[PDB]
Amino acid sequence: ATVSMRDMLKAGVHFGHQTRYWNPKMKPFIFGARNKVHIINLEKTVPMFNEALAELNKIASRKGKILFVGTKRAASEAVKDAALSCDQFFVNHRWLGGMLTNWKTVRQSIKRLKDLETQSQDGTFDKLTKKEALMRTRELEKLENSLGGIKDMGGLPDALFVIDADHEHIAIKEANNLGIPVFAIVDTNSDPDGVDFVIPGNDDAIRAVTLYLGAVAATVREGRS
RNA sequence: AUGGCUGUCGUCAGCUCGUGUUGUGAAAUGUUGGGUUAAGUCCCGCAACGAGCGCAACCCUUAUCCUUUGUUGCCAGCGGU
Repeated sequence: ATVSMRDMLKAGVHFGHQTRYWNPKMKPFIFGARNKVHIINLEKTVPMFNEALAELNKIASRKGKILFVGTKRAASEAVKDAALSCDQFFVNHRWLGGMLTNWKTVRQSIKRLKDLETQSQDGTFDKLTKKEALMRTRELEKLENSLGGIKDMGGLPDALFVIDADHEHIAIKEANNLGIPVFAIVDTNSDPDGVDFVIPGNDDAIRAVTLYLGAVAATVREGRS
C-alpha cells in the first residue's frame, strides 16, 4: 500500500521541528513556517518514497535480510509488530554500540542467548536453587530485551530501515562502513548524510510511523513471492 | 649478573585484554555518570560489546540441632556402695 497523500496529510506526517531546532542540510525538503515550525514539502517525499520502496523491494526480491531500527520509546512495540508480521528483524531497544562492525563478538553473546532460551524452553532452570535460577531469568530476559528479534540473523543484513536519523545515527554510522544500504525517515531535526535513500518528513507521531512501517511491510511480503 | 623464597604498599579494590569506535598521534572509550556496597558489589543508563587476574563463594574452626558409634569415654534411670 504505497500511500500518496490521503492518510499522509491526516496523521500529521508533514510536521517537523522548531525553526530554532532545524538542521541546515534540510533546506530542499522544506515548505512552511506554521507558528515557527518547519513543514516538509511532500512533493519530493512520495516519489522519493516509491523509489526507496522500489529498491527495498529489489533487496527483498533476492531474499535480503531486512533489519528495522525503531529504538525510541514511541516506536518501540510499533516497529516490533510491524516486523514479526513481515518475518523480518528489528532493533527496538537501545542500539549496542558496535553491533555490526563488532559482529565478531556480539555473535558469541547471541549464541549464549539461544542456549539460555533452551533451559527455559523445556524448563531445566529448576535443577539448581530458586534464587540462582532467578539470576538466569534476569540475564536471559534482559538479553532478549536487547537482541530479541535479531537472534536469527546469521550475519550482516542488507536493508537497514531506521527511524530518527539524528537519535539513531550510531546504527547509520555502522551501516556506512559495511557498504550496507540504509533507509531512513529523516526529520528536519536530523541529518541526511550517512543515509543514501533518505525520506523527508515527520517521525514523531505514533500514527505517522504506522504509515511508514505499514507500507514497507508490504514491499517485503510481496518480494518474497 | 640470577632462580627459588620472603617483606611492604595492602587483604587497599583495584589492574588489564580481545574486538569495535574516536583522534595524525601518545592514548582514550570499556573501567565515566545516577544510586548502592565491606568490595569497578550490584542495578539502571551509556559507543560500547564481551572476557581475564582480583571482591565474594568454594576451604578449616567456632556457634544450634540431627544420624551413626559407645573404648581407656559417659552416669541419667535401676542394684550393690
